[PDB]
Amino acid sequence: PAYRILKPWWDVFTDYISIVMLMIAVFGGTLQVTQDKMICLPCKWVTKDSCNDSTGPTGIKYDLDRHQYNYVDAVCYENRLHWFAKYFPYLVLLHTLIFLACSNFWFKFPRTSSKLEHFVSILLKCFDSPWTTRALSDKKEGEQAKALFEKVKKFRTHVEEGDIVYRLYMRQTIIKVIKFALIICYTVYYVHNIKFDVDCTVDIESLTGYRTYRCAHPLATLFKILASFYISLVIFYGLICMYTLWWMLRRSLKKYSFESIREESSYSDIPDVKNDFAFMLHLIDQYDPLYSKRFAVFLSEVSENKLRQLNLN
Amino acid sequence: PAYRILKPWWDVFTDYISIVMLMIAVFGGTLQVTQDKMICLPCKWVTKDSCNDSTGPTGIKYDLDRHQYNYVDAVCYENRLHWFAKYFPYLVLLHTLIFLACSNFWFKFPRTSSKLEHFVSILLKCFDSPWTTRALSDKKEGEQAKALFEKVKKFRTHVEEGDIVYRLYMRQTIIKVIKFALIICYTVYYVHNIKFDVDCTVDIESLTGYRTYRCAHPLATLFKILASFYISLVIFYGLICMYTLWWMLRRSLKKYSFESIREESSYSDIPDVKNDFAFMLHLIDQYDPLYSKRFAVFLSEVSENKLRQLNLN
Amino acid sequence: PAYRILKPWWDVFTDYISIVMLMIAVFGGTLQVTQDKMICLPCKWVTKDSCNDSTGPTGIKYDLDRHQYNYVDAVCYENRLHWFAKYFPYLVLLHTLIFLACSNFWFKFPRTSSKLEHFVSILLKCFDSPWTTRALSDKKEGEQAKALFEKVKKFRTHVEEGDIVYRLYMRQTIIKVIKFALIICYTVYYVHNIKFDVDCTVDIESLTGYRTYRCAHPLATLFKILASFYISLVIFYGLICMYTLWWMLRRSLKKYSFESIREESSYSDIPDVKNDFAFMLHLIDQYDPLYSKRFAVFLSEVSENKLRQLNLN
Amino acid sequence: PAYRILKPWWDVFTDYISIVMLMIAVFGGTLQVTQDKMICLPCKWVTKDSCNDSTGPTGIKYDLDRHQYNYVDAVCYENRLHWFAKYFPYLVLLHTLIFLACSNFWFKFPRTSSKLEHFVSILLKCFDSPWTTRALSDKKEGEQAKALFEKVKKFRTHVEEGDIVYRLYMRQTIIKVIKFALIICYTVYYVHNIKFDVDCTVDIESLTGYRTYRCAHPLATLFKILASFYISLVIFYGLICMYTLWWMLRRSLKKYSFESIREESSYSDIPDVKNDFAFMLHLIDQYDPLYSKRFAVFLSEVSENKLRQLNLN
Amino acid sequence: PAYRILKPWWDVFTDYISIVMLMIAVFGGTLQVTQDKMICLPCKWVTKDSCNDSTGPTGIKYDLDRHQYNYVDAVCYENRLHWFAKYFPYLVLLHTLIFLACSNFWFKFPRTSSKLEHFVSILLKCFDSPWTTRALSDKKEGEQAKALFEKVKKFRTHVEEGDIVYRLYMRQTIIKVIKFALIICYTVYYVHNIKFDVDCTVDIESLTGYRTYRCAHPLATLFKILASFYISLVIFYGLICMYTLWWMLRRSLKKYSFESIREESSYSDIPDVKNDFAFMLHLIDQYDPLYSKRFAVFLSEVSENKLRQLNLN
Amino acid sequence: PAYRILKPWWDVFTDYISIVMLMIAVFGGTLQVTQDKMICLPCKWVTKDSCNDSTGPTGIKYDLDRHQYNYVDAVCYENRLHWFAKYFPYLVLLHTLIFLACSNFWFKFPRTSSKLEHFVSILLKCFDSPWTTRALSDKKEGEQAKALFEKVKKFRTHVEEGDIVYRLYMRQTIIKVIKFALIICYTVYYVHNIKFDVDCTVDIESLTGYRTYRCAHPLATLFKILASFYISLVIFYGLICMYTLWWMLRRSLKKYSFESIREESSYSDIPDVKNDFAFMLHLIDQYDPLYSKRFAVFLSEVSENKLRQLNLN
Ligand SMILES: CCCC[C@@]1(C2CCCC2)Cc2cc(OCCCCCCC(=O)O)c(Cl)c(Cl)c2C1=O
Repeated sequence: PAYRILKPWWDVFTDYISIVMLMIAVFGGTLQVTQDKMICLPCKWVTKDSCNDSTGPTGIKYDLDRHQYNYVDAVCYENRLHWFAKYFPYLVLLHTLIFLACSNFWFKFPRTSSKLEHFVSILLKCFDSPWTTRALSDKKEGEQAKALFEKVKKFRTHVEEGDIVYRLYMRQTIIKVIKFALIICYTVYYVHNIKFDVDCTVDIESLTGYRTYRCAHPLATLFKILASFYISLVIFYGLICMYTLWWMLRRSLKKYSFESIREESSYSDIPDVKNDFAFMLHLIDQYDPLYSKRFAVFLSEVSENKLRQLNLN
Repeated sequence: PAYRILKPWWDVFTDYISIVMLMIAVFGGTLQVTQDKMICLPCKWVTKDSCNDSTGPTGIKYDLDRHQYNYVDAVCYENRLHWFAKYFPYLVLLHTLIFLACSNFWFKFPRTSSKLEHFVSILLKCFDSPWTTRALSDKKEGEQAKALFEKVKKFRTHVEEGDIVYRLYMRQTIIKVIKFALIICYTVYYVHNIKFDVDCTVDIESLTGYRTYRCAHPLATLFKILASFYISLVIFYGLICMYTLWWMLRRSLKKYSFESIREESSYSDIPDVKNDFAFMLHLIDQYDPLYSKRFAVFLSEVSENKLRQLNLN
Repeated sequence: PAYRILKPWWDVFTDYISIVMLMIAVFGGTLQVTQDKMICLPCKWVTKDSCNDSTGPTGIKYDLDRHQYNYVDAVCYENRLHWFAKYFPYLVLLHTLIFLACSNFWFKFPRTSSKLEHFVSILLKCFDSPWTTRALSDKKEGEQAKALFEKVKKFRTHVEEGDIVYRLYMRQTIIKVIKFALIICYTVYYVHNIKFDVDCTVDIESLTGYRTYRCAHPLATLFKILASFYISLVIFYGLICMYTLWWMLRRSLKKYSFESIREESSYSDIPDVKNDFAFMLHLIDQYDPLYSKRFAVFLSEVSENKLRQLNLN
Repeated sequence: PAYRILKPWWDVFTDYISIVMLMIAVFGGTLQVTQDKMICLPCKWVTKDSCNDSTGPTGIKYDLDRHQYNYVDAVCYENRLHWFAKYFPYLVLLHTLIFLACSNFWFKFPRTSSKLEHFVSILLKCFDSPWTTRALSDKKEGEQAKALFEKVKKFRTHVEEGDIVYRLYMRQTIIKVIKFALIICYTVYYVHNIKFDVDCTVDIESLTGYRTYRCAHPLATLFKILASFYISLVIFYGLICMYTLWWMLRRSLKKYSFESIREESSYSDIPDVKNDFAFMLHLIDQYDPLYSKRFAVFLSEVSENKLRQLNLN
Repeated sequence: PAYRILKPWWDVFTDYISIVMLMIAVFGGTLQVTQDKMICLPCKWVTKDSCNDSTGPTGIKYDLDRHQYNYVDAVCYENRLHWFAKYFPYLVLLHTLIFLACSNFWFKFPRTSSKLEHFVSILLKCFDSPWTTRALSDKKEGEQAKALFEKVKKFRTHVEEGDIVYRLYMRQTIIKVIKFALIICYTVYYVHNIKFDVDCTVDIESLTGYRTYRCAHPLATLFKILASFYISLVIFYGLICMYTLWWMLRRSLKKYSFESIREESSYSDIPDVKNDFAFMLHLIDQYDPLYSKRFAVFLSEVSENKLRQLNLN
Repeated sequence: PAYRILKPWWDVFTDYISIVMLMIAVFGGTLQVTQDKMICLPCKWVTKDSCNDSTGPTGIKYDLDRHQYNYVDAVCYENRLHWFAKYFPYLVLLHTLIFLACSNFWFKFPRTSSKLEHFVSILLKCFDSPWTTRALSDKKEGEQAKALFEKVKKFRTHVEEGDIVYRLYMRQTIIKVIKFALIICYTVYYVHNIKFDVDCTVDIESLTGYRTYRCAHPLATLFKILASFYISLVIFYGLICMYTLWWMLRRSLKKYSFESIREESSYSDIPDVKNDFAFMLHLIDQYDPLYSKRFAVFLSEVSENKLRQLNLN
């Protein structure tokens, strides 16, 4: 629904890179389903499995009908063609689905989804209160504010015991970084293996007569373009993931230094949050600090004290 | 709607695995209806009903036009090819539909659908009531709270007599486990029977002249890849099903023990729910214990006393 | 809308069986319009207008180019092939459409659709009314309660004189049963006429030279698979329809015995319903008896009294 | 908008017949675009521009390569095939579009759309008022009641001068019947020009060498099936239209006799609507008579007097 | 939204005609992408750039394989085929997109979209206020009415100074008329230059061996049908546009004649709107005069004085 | 949502040009993947690696089968065909995606998205309140009037510090202008390369026997048409971007003088906005100046004082 408030800028660029990855994966997949044939001809003069390259010119007659051209095309396409040419779109579709599942497992797991839903509910109610204006700058509104005070205190006593959300959000980015590393380790190593002019030697003499054939796989340049684009796009994804991993392993997100807002607002009775709530408060501060600024007045003892004083008067 | 509360975490992994099942099923189906052909050539020298493997090289002339090549391709495609190589996408699509119907029959059945809707409505209303904050730690909401109290008192007697929800959720998982057992029983046995080389001896000499042929089914490798992926993914599905069946036969879900709320909430008078409401309370406890914690205040005669002296005074 | 209460489980299983029959119909139709060809070859030796079946092997030369292969393919495909092999997907799509029309004509015909929507509206309002709590356990709410009383009395005086809903729901299921009988009557008789090998004798000697041909129909096995699947699915559909017809002609749904509820609710002055209102009373009791549970108090004259002296006092 | 209440039952069957017409039109269209081929062979021996039909058998060699077979297929497909075979899907699609435009121009025209919207709004407000039950069987309800009375007296004077809706819905049905007459006049006359066997005598000897050819249009049987289905289905359409035309020129919908409501409601003072409002009230009665019955209270002068008495006391 | 108020009847027929123009455009486009080929044969005997046209008959042998028929087909398709046969669907797609852009630039331009949105909002608020029923024929209603009065006066002071909507609607309709003139000027001139048979002479003897050719373009009849249909449809479009241009240049739409409603409402104090607002009131009068009747009381000085008297008393 | 008010007219024309660009890009892409063919023929009598062009006419025989023709087509399609003839649709799709990203990045970045949405929300709320018209021409209305005064003061204190929105929306246009310069710089330089006639000398005699081939790219004319259309569309896009860049560097949008509204309304105690607030207020003044004028009252301290006087009274 309105879960955009728990997404930083590095989780949106990820969400669009993982969309264009799906785009190129589907495009390569449908193109490989559509054509992906390889045209093969036999060499007459051959030495050490290499073609010898030895009035008016006339055509060379091989004396083959079409159907055993199709057979040798299928055989040399299956056997002597490197597998990375054949199944590259089906690899990258799997990789981008694993990336999407790893990105959205944090939302879809219920043990943290409930906590996130309750958190966004109480922050929406805290943001849509009128009495924070008086707290920062009638009896029914005061008791309504007291009800918000009690439910915010209940949330604070509830969620500050666990570590599951922070642990899950650590374990998502660490395996994203590992997957990026593995992708870069094999894909650029095998990307040279696709090319156009390819030989084959498939040992079928009893069916055609020739021993060695020279083939021409014609989608190779386009597949090379798509693979290079995929390499650059995965590089960008990995730089984003490495940056956010460094940020989260350096900035010590477990506790929130809340004193800076309270010093200027002169509300000294608001302490630091212990764990698993200060992390989400950091993450919404990464959206904007105004939401965390409006949350001080719903956890300050002087603020409940003026609330009950106004209710008594 | 708001039925996502009733679905545990293992019912979401299942619901996404059963989606990618249908994805690979429709992919195999569209590939098979698009091409699924096979190219056959005859062997001139026959030994043991096989191919004997017996100045420049020249082609071998069979003296066959294209159309009887098409005929022998069709005959060797039907008579000498295993049925698992042809109808595997339709088979896995059928099994995917069986799993989906098994998972949603417990919802669309009306006798349990009515009880589930009633249960989720009273949990939403009890979760939205503000009297829980006063009970754990104006008057007109007191009498509507009394109305909710009477509604819960009616519902508790109304659903105590049943067992249908627990029976259906037992039966659905046990037949899902049986379906897993059969699927892994036959698929891994028959998966070896698809291969790129197939020899056919279809006994048509009056139409072509040759007796034995030698073919090349070009999609065998891709179908083997899809089948192995399907087997591993079914293995994940069945591991989840065996885990949830073990949990059901282990934790004794028929009755509920309620003292873990009452001991720390200081409400000495609370009952223990008997059956078919205890199971649903377990099902929402798997989501979170907070909903069961806020449901305790609507079940105590001392809370009835608090409301009665509250709205009298 | 919210007419889904009026559908029992036997009218939801039917609704998915219709969907899956439409799915197999459109799949067979798109496959048949895609290829559905038939490869044909002539036989060089003829006995009883059929193929006689009479150093190394060599091919047989027929001396026919491609175009007069295609001509004889078309001629043998039209003149000497059973019509059930060609128009089976169109036939089953037509049957699925007429089953859907027989399902939804009851809901789209206005002279009963108006009665159904009025009925479901007043049952929703009567079930959601707050006076049922005190009925089963102020003053202006009493005025809306007696407005509900008067509109229920108006509905009872109006719709009881009809018979059209019961008449239509007779005449829909009975013709569904007749159509099942017809489908099972012809389909299992004509299903054995599809096969892979077919011999056409078409008497075209001035265009090719040969007289009798032999043909292969590669789609025969898959069409037989789909046909057997459709036969089994129709048998299950007709079992559902015969069960609901047996129940409906057994229990004699014209009048309701309302005496069961007043035995425990101690409201002896609640009468029986004559006709064409007890029908949907049964039809909503099949959903759940709670809606008829919370409807007795809105038609009884002692409840009229209880509201009347409540407003008086 | 809310125009579903304005459509009688004879415009419900029409709206689905017009959908199945469009679906068979688009099926024929995709057929005729996708393949719609013709296969042609020459006759060596001719007798008055007709084929004379004159050890082992051998083929007949025509000495024609494939591309001048394609040429003679093109020329014999255009010059010697009837136009009803080629453009029948486009004809039926055009007629379906004209039927839809004819049946919805009555709604899309603004000069009557405004009147229909105002009419359905005031009947919704007449149906929503609780004062009707009080009139048939405390002061603010009288205020909105008298507002509704005054706006009904405004509407009745506003819409009584026109004659536009009745005239347009004359013209709609009468041109629908006329188009029925034309369709059945020409389609069953031209349906016999589609046939599997077609003979062309084009006399292009300078490019092939032969004079006459004997062709085979392969989709003729399926096109004949579709055409016969279309004829029967548009016959059903025309019988529906003729029935509603006869109904509308029999029942004399210009004026509304309205005695049947006042005789059972005891309201001796009510008038008869003159024109152009009587027809629409007949139409909503044809939906159901309840809305026409409930409209008597907002026009009777004694009802106005009772409302004025309740507003004064 | 509900912006159908601001579109007259001549701007809805225009919209539907634009939709069917785009439909035939995309149909012709996908047809021309899918096949659009042409079959060409050489003429063995030539006289003045034309074919000389000179036991049993035998075929003519050209000794040309299929691929150099494909070459001559491509060459004679590019050079000696008229371009209007080639790019007519793309031309008509461009024309219908230009027509849609011209029809919606008036709405999407914000400098007029603001005025249209404010005008339609004010007219709807004037329609929905219940004080109009009192005005044409207790203090909160008067305050709401006087707030509406002052905002109507401020809106009148606002929009009377500009003149941009009328001028943009001028510049819209006049370019629509000029574009129609251009389309009809060139399309009927070039429509005669598509035909089935066409003679090409491309001077390639070093590759094929012949000089001139005879060709056949199989889509010519369908393209001519679509072109004639488009010309008739564009004629209808231009008749509609010239009619509305004549009406709008004849009625002098800048200033309103508001006397004919004040003389029957007996509100003698009402001013005539000068420009750019009276044109909008003319446009709403083209929908219905009821909105003009209800808008009279929200500008009358005696209506303001009656409201002041009601507020004071 | 409500961001359409806050987008000038030069971001709607751009937003439609950048969907026409995507439409022609996807059309070119699907055409190129569908056909991707070019027909090549060998030249016998050659000079300087070019085709020298050195009873009745007869065809020229090359003694080549079809599969060698396919091979030489593939080779001359890869090597001697320019890359701009092949990857132009993918290039223009990439440029379209870059333009769309530069269009929507200023929305999707959260650090400015928060400011933009908060600004548009408070503008909508200030436009919604009726007290503005009273100020520019019941104490509870003053209470939320003072609440909106306070939160507008908080907004003015908050957003006026930074410059990020102005910096981003300047950077986006300057890089769009740079991208325009690059595209126009290279596309018109490379557009001359595509043509129907292309020669190739690929040095493969061991496989065919010939050395030079003359070819024909049958889609070069349509690709040239699409390229010229794209160049014109790019030119119009760049003119729009040059206009908005000149507008930015000419109006000096950093501060906003507020003199006109205070001069016409005699509210002399109004301030001048410093930065990052004047920019967005300019950008909605481009929509209409009335939204800026209705915000004048809420910044006015004499309006604050007169509200204080009304609250005192
Ligand atoms: C007039 C003399 C005929 C002799 C010929 C030789 C070929 C080897 C032995 C003789 C030439 C030829 C061309 C054909 O079309 C071109 C090759 C296949 C493309 C079909 C398109 C598709 O892929 O659908 C076909 Cl089909 C045949 Cl059968 C034959 C022959 O028979």
